[PDB]
Amino acid sequence: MTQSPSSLSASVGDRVTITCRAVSSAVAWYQQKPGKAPKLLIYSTSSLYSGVPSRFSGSRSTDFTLTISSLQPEDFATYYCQQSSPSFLITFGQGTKVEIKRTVAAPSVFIFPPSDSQLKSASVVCLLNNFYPREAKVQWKALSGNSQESVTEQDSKDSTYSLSSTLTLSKADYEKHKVYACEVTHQGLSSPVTKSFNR
Amino acid sequence: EVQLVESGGGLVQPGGSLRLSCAASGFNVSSYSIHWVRQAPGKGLEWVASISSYYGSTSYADSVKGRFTISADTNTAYLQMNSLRAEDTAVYYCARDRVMYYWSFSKYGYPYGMDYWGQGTLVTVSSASTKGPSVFPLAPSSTAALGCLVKDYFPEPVTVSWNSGALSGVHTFPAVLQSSGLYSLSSVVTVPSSTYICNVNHKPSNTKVDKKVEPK
Amino acid sequence: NPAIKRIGNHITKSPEDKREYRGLELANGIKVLLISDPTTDKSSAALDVHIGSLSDPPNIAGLSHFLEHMLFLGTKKYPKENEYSQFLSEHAGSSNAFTSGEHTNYYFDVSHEHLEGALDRFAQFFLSPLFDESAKDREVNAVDSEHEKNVMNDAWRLFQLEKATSKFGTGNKYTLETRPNQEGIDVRQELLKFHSAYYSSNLMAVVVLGRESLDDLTNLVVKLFSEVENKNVPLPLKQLYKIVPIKDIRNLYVTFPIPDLQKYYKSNPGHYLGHLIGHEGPGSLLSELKSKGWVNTLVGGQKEFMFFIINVDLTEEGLLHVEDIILHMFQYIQKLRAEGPQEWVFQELKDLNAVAFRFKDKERPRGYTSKIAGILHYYPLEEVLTAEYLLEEFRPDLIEMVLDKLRPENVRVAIVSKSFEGKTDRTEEWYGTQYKQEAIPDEVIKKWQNADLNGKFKLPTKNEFIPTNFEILPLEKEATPYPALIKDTAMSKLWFKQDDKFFLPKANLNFEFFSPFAYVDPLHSNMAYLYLELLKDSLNEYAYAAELAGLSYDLQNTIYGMYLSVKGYNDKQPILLKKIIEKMATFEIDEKRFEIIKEAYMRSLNNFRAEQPHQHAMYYLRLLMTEVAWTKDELKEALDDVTLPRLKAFIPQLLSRLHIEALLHGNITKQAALGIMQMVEDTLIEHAHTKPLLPSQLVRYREVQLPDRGWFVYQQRNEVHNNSGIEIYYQTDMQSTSENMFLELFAQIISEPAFNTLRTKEQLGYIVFSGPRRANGIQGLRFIIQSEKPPHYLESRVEAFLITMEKSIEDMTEEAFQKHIQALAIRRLDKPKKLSAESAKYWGEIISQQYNFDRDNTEVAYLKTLTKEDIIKFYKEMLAVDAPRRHKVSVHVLAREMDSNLSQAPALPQPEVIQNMTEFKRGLPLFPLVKP
Ligand SMILES: [Zn+2]
Repeated sequence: MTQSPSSLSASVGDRVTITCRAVSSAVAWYQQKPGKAPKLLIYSTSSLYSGVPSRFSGSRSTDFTLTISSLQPEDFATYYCQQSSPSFLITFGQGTKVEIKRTVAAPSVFIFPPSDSQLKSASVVCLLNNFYPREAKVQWKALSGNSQESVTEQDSKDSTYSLSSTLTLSKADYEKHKVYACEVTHQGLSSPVTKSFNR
Repeated sequence: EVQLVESGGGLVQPGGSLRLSCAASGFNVSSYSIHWVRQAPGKGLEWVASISSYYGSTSYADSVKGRFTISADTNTAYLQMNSLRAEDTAVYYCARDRVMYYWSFSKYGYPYGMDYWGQGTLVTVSSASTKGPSVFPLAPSSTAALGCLVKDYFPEPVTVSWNSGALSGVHTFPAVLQSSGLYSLSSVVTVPSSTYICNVNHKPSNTKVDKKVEPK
Repeated sequence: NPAIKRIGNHITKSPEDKREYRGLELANGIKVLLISDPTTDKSSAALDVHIGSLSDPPNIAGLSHFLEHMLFLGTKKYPKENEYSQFLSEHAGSSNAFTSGEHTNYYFDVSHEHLEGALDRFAQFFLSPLFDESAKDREVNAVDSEHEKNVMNDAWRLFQLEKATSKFGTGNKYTLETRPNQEGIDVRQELLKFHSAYYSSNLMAVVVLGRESLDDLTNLVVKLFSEVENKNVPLPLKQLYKIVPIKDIRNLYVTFPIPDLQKYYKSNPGHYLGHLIGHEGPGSLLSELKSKGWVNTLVGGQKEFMFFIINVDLTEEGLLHVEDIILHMFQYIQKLRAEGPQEWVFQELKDLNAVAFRFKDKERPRGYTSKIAGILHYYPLEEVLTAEYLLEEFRPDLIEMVLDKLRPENVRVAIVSKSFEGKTDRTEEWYGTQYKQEAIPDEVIKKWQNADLNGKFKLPTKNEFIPTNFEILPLEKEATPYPALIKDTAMSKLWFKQDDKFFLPKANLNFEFFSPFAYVDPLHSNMAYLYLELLKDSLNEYAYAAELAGLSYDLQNTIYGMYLSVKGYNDKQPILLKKIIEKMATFEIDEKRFEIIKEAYMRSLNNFRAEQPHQHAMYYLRLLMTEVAWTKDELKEALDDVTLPRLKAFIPQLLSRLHIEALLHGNITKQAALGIMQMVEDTLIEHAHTKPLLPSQLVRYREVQLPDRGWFVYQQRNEVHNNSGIEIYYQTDMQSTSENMFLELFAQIISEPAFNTLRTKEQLGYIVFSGPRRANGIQGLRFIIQSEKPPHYLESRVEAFLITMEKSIEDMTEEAFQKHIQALAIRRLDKPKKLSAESAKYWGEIISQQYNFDRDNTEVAYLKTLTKEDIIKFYKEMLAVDAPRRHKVSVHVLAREMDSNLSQAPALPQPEVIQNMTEFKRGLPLFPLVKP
């Protein structure tokens, strides 16, 4: 039914533990790499699938728990706890995203005004260069239901994240105002930086 | 060497039809159970339906009851999709049960694994016209950050590189679905303060743009 | 190699097993197992075709059985009708075959040096059979007699009744000859068509066991079986029955259809459920049904599409409570559903099978090859040895799946009881069985579907009897090859031998308790028996765990007292033993149990009338030849004066004076043997106040000594079976080296000619037996026959045969004679292959009080010295029609209906007819007992 946590982060060589709480008094585990199909790790809640690294153990304390003791650099994926229930039914968890942990970085913020030819057919767009962790919060100025936002995958070298925010509004409503501000909250920002722009 | 193959995925106007095939090889579909599991775009693993061809049993998710049909011919399984909503757009994977002759009818379910999955087919469900994309460039704040913006394009996917792929610091974000039914994505690149040309490439439609960006 | 699809050399086996194994598959698709055993005395092979009677043509019921008979009767390469069987006979071998519903299985054994010869002959069966014209008209009679013998057997009638309600697989004269003639059908052609269609190489499995290397075996099997053709032949409710039996029996059969579970061999769900439902420990189904006074016995488990069964015997009260009995069965099953599948139970079962496999007893070659030959169609080469033992995957879903079939809605219930006699309205066609069929009322169904929890039902608990110490004690410095008497007192004689062969952590402990009061008269014999039956019934709950745990016991009354044998792993054996003897010596009888068991015994005394004619003949010859023997009838009569008081008084008296003779043999030390003996003695002294018997009170019974030149006949009628039986006994004299080897050599020489002449040629009957009879230190030559032919004719034919045999012995060459000698020699020198066979041998030496443990070597050494002359004059002295010392007795059992060229039968004298056994005995001398 549920899993814990949303995601986990840590070093290589660290010890990661995922807890999946659930009739059926057992549970199975799969490791999915972003893009590809799932991979089977553990079937009987205790024993692991064939040809799987010995560093994956299924435990139970109640709640069920997958454990990665000697986490490698290629065990950074999403983890799914599945159930099989009466009635022929299957069910998975929301997924545990195991992330690699470098120290704190700071979001290099930048804003971008709508192109001239885009109001001839408007989309304002904030940008967070690099930062760590994936936890940030960007609200647009009065606030906000018309905001879209994409994040990136961790960088191959620094392991930092780059967020992107898109505030879309019809030209009409773009001229109806004059002060557009971007407000980002994050871990290594003393004061929450508010990058306003004017017309 | 056991393995699975999915086939039939494509682009279907909503409330349409599709028939996927989980071509099996290395084992007989008759004494194994074939599951159908679809992942959304950027969301979690979701189960759709399953079939035990020995006990002739089937099982569907509450998300789709009278809009899906799972059947199999003994050496392939087939998931049949009927009237597909705009949200059924996702990637479908199909696996088999590790253990033979799993008893479908049960009171306590036993989580056996699924050892062999397919590498899925992506069915895209949206009713709009294919598009050439639209490029828009972004100016800087007068240690510099500049980039492009592809706002109206369909379907996936597009590649976007700096000066014929000549340029580190290049961050192309993941496409997001416009409330319209079209995709958008922006590509940014951080550079020193001491001209840049980027090219948008869309091959579903044959189309290639090249536009520069300039400060102020 | 083109001839082999693949070779799987490694084959998982017990680490105690020194035989070697090689699996392969031939090009034409045949799975083969090869077994090398350089110790073995006999080699063996078997072949199983995955076709049997379920594939008979709809217009010729019994065809595949018939075919099975016809394959043995001649080939292109060996056209003599019995070249095969005579070869086997002449080389210490034997052969048989059976036909089940989905299998046909042919197997033989032979002296280890002539495997290849036997095998070549065997191979011809599958290449070219003659299907001789003359063979067919006789053998349909052989088949007919096979069915005839079974006609009045209760099990066969139940078997066929269940199937008919559906082909008749056995066949008979009607279905195989009469009806096909009437309908324009050529049977030989049909046989040919069936052989050609279904006997495809792909459906075959062969296993061969021999002294030869794995390579030599490989070449034998490649050579002889590669050429078989492979023609890709595809592999092919709520009723109640009230049945009238032949014997006076009372049974309830409950059966549920299930799917074929064969493929679930890695879990064995049917065995798990059988194990649970069939349990006899505290808390169990049986335990409740028995407490309720409804049932004495219960079996549950899987029976060969398939079925799951639960069968019980019925007390008088039970017969009127069948419906409630079944209600309880459904409650117990509901209990199993409610608790769901139990991993701990599976683990125990898996462990017990694992242990049982590690220390499995070495099989008799013929059975091993036959069995494995059967199961090779179902399992990978590498797993055939272990597939039936080793559980690997726990599969609660399959167990639950099977549990879902044991529901009141697909149940079949059959009750067998004499009470329905006259109350029936249907007749089964093939056997004549009278029964009634009725729908179970939906209300009864409804009640069962709602079977509630009772709580009187609990799963069994951990089996505390599981052995865990398997150390093999080291062989003593002073070890001896035969058992030694290591304690010799007034109360008890203890023979002991530490195992120096088998090396499994097991033992056998045998005790004869002697008391004259066990057999003084019929009443006391009845009481001894009822006593022991009561004791076993009362120990049963406690003893059952032990029995699962490879510890069993046997307790029965004999003409000398009582007999106890405890066998199995010795880790826990003294504990079981101590419980047995302590309870023996302090038994308190429950009245209800007494009444129930007494009633059962009454019926079993009655059921003798339904035994086979030849069983009767053996029984009466036994009565005739022993000084003292109580008849079943006398026991029955005497049975009514057995009351509770009388038994209660009898028991302490029986135990009041005893002598004990024991053989303790296996993995145990001398100190431990003395320990066990002394434990028994002290327990008996403590609780039953036993004192020693006087040397003079150790009566053994003698055998009636028949007068020179006489012939006596004893005649009786069998009221049930429509066949006759005869037994003819030529008593010779007391045992000693030479008389024994004369008789044995003669029996060996005449052994196969008699089968081939009296059965195969002359077709006197299905049962034709000959050999030494040994009793009470005396011996002689016997013939046993069961037939459609009248007894006086059987007599004349046996006598003519005996003369043919004398002539034949005169005419034979020195070398053939030495072949018979060498063959008898090998037969006599055959080493026992497992513990309990050696124990049986020693026990035989002990109970007769001849104690000739090295008899086999003395007698074989002496055997090799003998010539034709000797045997000719022995025969002339003791056996010939005009022999000065002929002593002939005959038992004639007339068929119910029966009234009271061929080589030349001699004129016989008028026999003296025995009118009354007691007069006969009183009027003749008695032999000595044999000196120790
Ligand atoms: Zn037969």
